[PDB]
This record gives sequence, C-alpha cells and structure tokens, in this order.
Amino acid sequence: TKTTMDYITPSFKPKACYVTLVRNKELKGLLSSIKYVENKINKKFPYPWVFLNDEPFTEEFKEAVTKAVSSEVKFGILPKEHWSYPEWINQTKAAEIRADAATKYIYGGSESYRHMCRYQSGFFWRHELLEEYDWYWRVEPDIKLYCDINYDVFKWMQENEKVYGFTVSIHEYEVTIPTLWQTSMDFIKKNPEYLDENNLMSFLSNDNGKTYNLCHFWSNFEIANLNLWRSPAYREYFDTLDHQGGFFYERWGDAPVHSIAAALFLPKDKIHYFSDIGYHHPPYDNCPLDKEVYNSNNCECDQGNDFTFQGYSCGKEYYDAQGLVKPKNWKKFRE
Amino acid sequence: KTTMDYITPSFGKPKACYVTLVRNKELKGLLSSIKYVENKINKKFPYPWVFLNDEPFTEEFKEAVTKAVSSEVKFGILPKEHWSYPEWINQTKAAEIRADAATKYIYGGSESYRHMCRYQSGFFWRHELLEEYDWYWRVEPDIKLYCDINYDVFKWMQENEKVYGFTVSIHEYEVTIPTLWQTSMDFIKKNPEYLDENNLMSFLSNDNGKTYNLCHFWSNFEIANLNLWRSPAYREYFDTLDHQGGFFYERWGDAPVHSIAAALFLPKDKIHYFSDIGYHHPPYDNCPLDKEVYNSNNCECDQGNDFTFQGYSCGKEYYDAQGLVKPKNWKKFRE
Ligand SMILES: *[C@@H]1O[C@H](CO)[C@@H](O[C@@H]2O[C@H](CO)[C@@H](O[C@@H]3O[C@H](CO[C@H]4O[C@H](CO[C@H]5O[C@H](CO)[C@@H](O)[C@H](O)[C@@H]5O)[C@@H](O)[C@H](O[C@H]5O[C@H](CO)[C@@H](O)[C@H](O)[C@@H]5O)[C@@H]4O)[C@@H](O)[C@H](O[C@H]4O[C@H](CO)[C@@H](O)[C@H](O)[C@@H]4O[C@H]4O[C@H](CO)[C@@H](O)[C@H](O)[C@@H]4O)[C@@H]3O)[C@H](O)[C@H]2NC(C)=O)[C@H](O)[C@H]1NC(C)=O
Ligand SMILES: *[C@@H]1O[C@H](CO)[C@@H](O[C@@H]2O[C@H](CO)[C@@H](O)[C@H](O)[C@H]2NC(C)=O)[C@H](O)[C@H]1NC(C)=O
Ligand SMILES: Nc1nc2c(ncn2[C@@H]2O[C@H](COP(=O)(O)OP(=O)(O)O)[C@@H](O)[C@H]2O)c(=O)[nH]1
Ligand SMILES: Nc1nc2c(ncn2[C@@H]2O[C@H](COP(=O)(O)OP(=O)(O)O)[C@@H](O)[C@H]2O)c(=O)[nH]1
Ligand SMILES: CO[C@H]1O[C@H](CO)[C@@H](O)[C@H](O)[C@@H]1O
Ligand SMILES: CO[C@H]1O[C@H](CO)[C@@H](O)[C@H](O)[C@@H]1O
Ligand SMILES: [Cl-]
Ligand SMILES: [Cl-]
Ligand SMILES: [Cl-]
Ligand SMILES: [Cl-]
Ligand SMILES: [Mn+2]
Ligand SMILES: [Mn+2]
Repeated sequence: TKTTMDYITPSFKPKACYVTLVRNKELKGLLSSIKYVENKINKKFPYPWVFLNDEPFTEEFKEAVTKAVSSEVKFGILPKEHWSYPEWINQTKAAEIRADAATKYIYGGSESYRHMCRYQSGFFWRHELLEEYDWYWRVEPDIKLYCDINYDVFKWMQENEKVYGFTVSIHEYEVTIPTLWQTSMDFIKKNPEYLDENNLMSFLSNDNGKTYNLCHFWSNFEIANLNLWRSPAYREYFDTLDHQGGFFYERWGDAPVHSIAAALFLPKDKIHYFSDIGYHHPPYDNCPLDKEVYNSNNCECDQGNDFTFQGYSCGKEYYDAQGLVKPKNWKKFRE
Repeated sequence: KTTMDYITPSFGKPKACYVTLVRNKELKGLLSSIKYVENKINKKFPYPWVFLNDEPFTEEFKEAVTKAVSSEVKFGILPKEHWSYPEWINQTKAAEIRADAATKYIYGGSESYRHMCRYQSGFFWRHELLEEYDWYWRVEPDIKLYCDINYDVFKWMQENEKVYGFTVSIHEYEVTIPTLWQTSMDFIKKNPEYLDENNLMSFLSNDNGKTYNLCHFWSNFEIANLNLWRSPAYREYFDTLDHQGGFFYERWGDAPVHSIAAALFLPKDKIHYFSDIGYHHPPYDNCPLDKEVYNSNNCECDQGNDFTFQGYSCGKEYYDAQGLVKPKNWKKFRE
C-alpha cells in the first residue's frame, strides 16, 4: 500500500513558486506585499511568482506587478469549474444562509468569499501554472515581512523534509464551521489508513478527537509541498467536505481545512513553524522572539506584539503538540 | 441644563490634541502611525500630541517619539486609580472568567486588555493632560492614514457643531458584552432626561431599543468633543457600567460603550462620519469611495477593500439612521 508520505518523499534548486490569488481592485495592497517579499527574500533567492484571479487581470494590473517583481511572473485565470456552485448545492438555500448571516460574522453575507475558501481548499493546487512545482509560498495583498530572510526557504524545506510550513495559528470562529469537525472525524472513521500513527491530533483537539478546539494554521501564509494536497488522502478529504456543503451552507475557510488535513494525515515532524520569519497579515503578527534571529535579520516588528503565545492564538497548542520548548517569556503574552 | 448645554460653549484655533495610550514595546508600530499623521495632516495643521502609558515611558521611547513628531508632544503616566480593580470587583471571579475565556475570544484571557477598555471608557478624557482641551483625536500604533487631509478637522468639527467623529463601524462580538445593552437600557429608564429626543437609536437597534444589534463605532479612530464624556449624562452612565462589573466579568470594550452613549445622549446630527478620511486599523479600512475626494487627496488605499458597506460593518445601518444617501455602488460591498 502506497501511503501519503510515499507521494511526497520523492520531492525531498527545488521546483517552487510564490502563489497569489488576488482581485484587480487590490492592486495597491498587492504591490505593497510585493515590495516586502522582494526586499526580504526574493532579490536574494529568486523564485517565479504565480498570480491567479477568478476574472481576467487588467493590463494596468499586470504591467504594475511585472515591474515590481524581479523574478519571473506568471498570470493565470481560474477555470470556472474551480469557481462556481457545484451541481449538488442548493443555491436558494445558500442565498438565504448568506442573507441571514450578513451581519452575523465576518464575510457572513459574502458569496465570493465562500468560492475563494473552496478554491484555496481544493483547487489552487491544481491550477495549470502550479503543475510543474512541488512547493508554493502563498502571499496575499496588504502583508508585511518584518525581517530579512537570509536562506532559501524552499531549499530548506526540501533538505529538512518538511511538508507544511506556517507562521500564525489561531482559533476559528466556530459559527462558521459548526459541522466541519464532525464531518472530518467521520471521514477518518471510514478511512483509518489516512490517519498517520504519529500525527498532530493534539494541536486540533484536547480530547483525542472527540471535539475540535478550533485551532488552525493561518493559511494566508503557507510554504508547503503541493504533493500533500495532491495525495489520495487529501483529494478524498476535500471531496467529502465539498459534498457535505459547508463551504456554502456554513462558511468553511481553507485554513481550518488545510490544517485538519495536515495535522492528521502527516507524521507531525513534517509540520514546521517558522519562528524566524517576521510576518503580518491584518490584524496579527508573528515576530521572531529569539534576540539573535531578530537582530541579525533586522526585524521591523515589535516583539511585544507577537501573537504566537497570546490566548486566542494556538502557538501554545502547537508547541505543546510538537513537544517544542516554548520561549522562556511566553507567559507574558497571556497577560 | 441638558447634555448639549455642556458642549455648546466650546462651539481662535480650537483647543485640541491627538491622544495616544500606548506601551513601550510598541514603539516601532507607533513611529509608523506618527509618520502617517505627520505626512497626512499634522505638518499642515499642527496640534499638540499627548502620549499616555500605565507604566513610565523609557527614554528611548520618548527620544524617538519627540523626534518623530513635528508639533508639541506631551508624555503622561496614568493615575493608578484609573488602572486597577475597583474595590467592588471580585478578583477571584475576574480571574476565573479570564482563564475560562483565554481561548474563547480575542483578549479573552487578558487582564491588561480589560484595564485598557475601562480606561478608554471612563478615564483618558479626564487625565490631567487633556483638561485644557475641548477636542481630541485618538491615534493607535500600526495605523494608516491613506489620504491627505487638507483641512483642520478640529476647526471643521467646531464650525459645524459636531460632537463625535468616526470612520469605521462594526458589529461587536456579543460574547464580550452579554449584559451591556440591558445595563444601558436600565440606565436610561432611570434617567429619561439623558435620552435625547432626536437620538441615533436606530443605529444601535432594529427594534426600537428592545435589543442591541451590536453596532458601534470603532474607537481606535475618534475625533470628538471631550465635553461629551465630561457631561453628567456620560459620567453617570460610566459610573453605572463601572459598578455593574462588565469591564471585568465580561470584556466590555470602550468602543461599544462610547457609541451607545453618543447615539443615545445626543441629537443624532452631532455625530459625523468622515467618509473623506482614508484610514486603516488592522484589519479594516475606511477608504473614500467618492472618486474626486479619493484623487484630490491622493489616497493610497484600494477603494475595493473599503469596509464601510460590507455586511459585518455598520456603515449601512449608520447611513440609514442618518438619512444619508449611500454611494451608488454600495451593494457591491455586500457581495
Ligand atoms: C468571589 O468569586 C469567587 C469565585 O467565583 C466566589 O467563590 C465561588 O463561590 C461559589 C458560590 O458560593 C462556589 O460555587 C460552588 O461550587 C461548588 C464546586 O466547587 C468546586 O468547583 C468549582 C468550579 O470548578 C470549575 O470552574 C472553575 C472556575 O471556572 C475552574 O477553575 C475549575 O477547573 C472547574 O472547571 C471550583 O472553583 C472550586 O474550587 C475551589 O475548591 C477546590 C476544592 O477544594 C480547590 O481545590 C480550588 O483551589 C478552589 O478553592 C471547587 O473545585 C459546587 O459544589 C456548589 O454547588 C452546590 O451548592 C449550591 C449552593 O447554592 C447549589 O445550588 C448546587 O446545586 C450545589 O448543591 C448541591 O450539593 C450540595 C452538597 O451538599 C447539596 O447540599 C445541595 O442540596 C445540592 O445537591 C457551588 O456551585 C465556588 O466554588 C466558589 N469558588 C471558589 C474558587 O471559591 C466567591 O463567592 C466570590 N465572593 C463574593 C464576596 O461573592
Ligand atoms: C432548496 O432550498 C430552498 C430554500 O430553503 C428550499 O425551499 C424552502 O423549502 C422549505 C421546506 O418546505 C419551505 O418551507 C420554504 O417555503 C422553501 N422556501 C423557498 C425559497 O421556496 C428547497 O426545499 C430546497 N430544495 C432542495 C434541493 O431540497
Ligand atoms: N481573484 C479573487 N481573489 C479573491 C477574491 N476574494 C478574495 N480573494 C483573495 O483571496 C485571499 C484571501 O482574501 P481576503 O479578502 O484577503 O480574505 P481575509 O484574509 O479573510 O481578509 C487574498 O489573496 C485575496 O486577494 C475574489 O473574489 N477573487
Ligand atoms: N499603556 C498601555 N497601553 C495599552 C495597553 N493595552 C493596550 N494599550 C493601547 O490601547 C490601544 C488599544 O490596544 P490594542 O492592543 O491596539 O487593541 P486592539 O485594537 O483591540 O487590538 C493601543 O493604542 C495600545 O497601544 C496596556 O496594557 N498598557
Ligand atoms: C482574523 O480574521 C481572519 O482569520 C479568521 C481565522 O482564520 C477567519 O475566520 C476570518 O474570516 C479572517 O480570515
Ligand atoms: C476585530 O477586532 C477588533 O474590533 C472588535 C470590535 O470593535 C473588538 O471587540 C476586538 O477586541 C478588536 O479590537
Ligand atoms: Cl455559478
Ligand atoms: Cl463582511
Ligand atoms: Cl489592582
Ligand atoms: Cl488573545
Ligand atoms: Mn487577507
Ligand atoms: Mn489597535
């Protein structure tokens, strides 16, 4: 029997790319993100940058982006089948759901946000432009890279045999994923072979699977191996969630979907937290706490606003599940 | 003598200041905010800047801030009675609430955050350093002013007799304010004289006051008349909230508190929405939708991410309560 890791070890310069799903109307915020990535790592360790959109990019947009990125840029449009209601979804039901949740939770009434979530969950890793790569680094507009990155991150992932890399983790607003967990546990019950014997269940749960603690990796920042999403386990998992309906009948985000899959389908030493990469995605920061890393890489963030060990973050849950020794002053963040 | 009677007298250059409560460890984020205020308006219309901290500011902090600001700067420490548990609060109980909520909502387990909320609610406006002023402009670190502001906002508020000025509005997480509305409604039943007959109740409630829709103005951005907070109505209202205990047994923010008071205690035409001031406090923007204002003031935000009319924002509610004509494309933001 070929296992999930059999689909990944083969890929252990790496074939990697930055990948960005973005709207034309977000040009100023994207250009900003690009300037950070350029200055902190891309001019030193260049990798192609793929930009995707559910609509065609404007010439003004492509012209601006092409000038701002020093490495090769690729622009692609999303196939409509990766951004439209599946045949089995009741659209009237979905519309009433959005109408009702319009003011209930962030993006509650948004139709586009849900297609985006489903896209990031099961289709961005199948886009034509990503076929040739084994790794991607997701980047969004209005992001900051607080520090210089003095090593090739993709190369590091390959050499160290890591599969999923992140910076921020946090507890999800449960009102958006009421049935996500139960749906995922039934999946594992019918497919025990996909549950890695040495997985990270402890990050996701405090009672060994009974319930979800809502913890997940913040997907706006990911540096991972595309073959995880391309494995049989993940494909079957996504298809199950896709038929259940939560992307549209609730508001399932790709972050909790990617995270449950990573934390359950892989040996836990395949997940890696980039404690050394300064990053901000509104409204949270990951600011290197190690003095030497912080100084050497000229980090521009306030260590005191590092979200990692704050109550609502899941940095504590992650360190404990991995067995990592938390930095000595972590408790100060819970004040 | 009613509430307005305490405000009309302040209606020479107006007595005003910027006011910033901040920590020593947030210097970089504060310096960034200062750069924005300086380049967008302070160089043109200088006003003294007040910096407050529950602990003393370091020399490094003061030297860096004095240098960054072009107008006068003033540094102050908070009286301990404006930042400590009242004698009527059960601290063991407050501690249990914090521990239990650590992972339930943002700042749920934070002790310092609650002192901060109580502070912004009932004490910043009576700090000795603000006594001589009639107006204040609250500024937080990690903020952005996206556009030029080519007129003296304080002067403008004064000439037009406005009392409370804001940009972002949003629905509060009810889990942080379960009994706030009931406490506020009993206050008004007990003090009918404080409920202005032309109040903005419809912004706060969809059922004539029976329930709170959770709408409030985002207090990180406030340009307001200090005499409102100094009025008997507000003083008594705060004292009532302070005695109820919500700042500690729940997690009452100053945002919903300031808003309920403004929307109920004043004629609704004393409240003003700065549709022309580009602003960002993570993770939301107020970006001028009016193309001429956007271009004449060289805005740097993406109009496409303006938060004002998104479902979870309260811009629609505010516009409707004020009888303001919503911009032509407002519904696009609800998609
Ligand atoms: C200031 O605030 C504090 C903090 O709230 C107030 O103290 C609290 O006061 C209430 C009411 O007086 C007490 O409630 C009683 O609790 C016991 C159970 O006690 C155990 O569990 C507590 C809860 O544990 C969970 O929650 C906490 C907090 O979130 C977590 O930390 C835990 O992990 C749990 O998740 C726990 O707090 C207690 O801890 C204390 O004691 C232990 C044991 O010695 C120590 O290790 C701890 O360090 C700590 O000191 C404790 O473990 C219940 O049994 C009581 O219910 C009975 O009585 C009621 C009376 O009205 C009745 O309605 C109930 O039905 C029930 O009665 C039943 O059983 C009776 C038994 O004879 C029968 O006679 C009866 O017919 C019926 O069948 C009650 O709920 C809190 O325990 C207490 N908390 C503390 C920390 O002291 C304080 O009062 C406030 N001060 C002021 C001035 O108001
Ligand atoms: C698709 O969703 C719609 C919207 O909820 C469903 O229509 C409602 O069905 C209930 C059940 O009897 C009725 O009481 C409502 O009056 C219907 N409302 C509308 C909008 O017609 C519909 O039943 C669903 N169809 C499927 C595939 O089950
Ligand atoms: N092409 C396209 N990209 C979108 C759309 N909605 C969101 N995105 C992108 O998806 C990512 C997440 O969206 P964002 O609005 O930032 O979501 P948030 O992080 O939850 O606030 C960002 O890269 C966006 O630019 C959409 O309708 N079309
Ligand atoms: N001196 C001091 N300022 C604080 C403290 N907590 C928050 N603040 C300030 O209060 C404002 C609101 O705090 P912030 O963390 O930005 O809250 P948020 O906007 O809800 O994330 C900011 O201007 C902070 O710098 C504290 O414990 N001490
Ligand atoms: C802080 O808000 C962002 O992150 C949470 C947790 O992932 C999402 O639920 C939410 O829609 C936004 O994307
Ligand atoms: C999005 O989060 C921010 O805004 C809400 C609503 O004002 C507050 O409750 C919360 O603590 C933060 O300040
Ligand atoms: Cl469709
Ligand atoms: Cl929304
Ligand atoms: Cl105290
Ligand atoms: Cl928190
Ligand atoms: Mn984003
Ligand atoms: Mn803030």
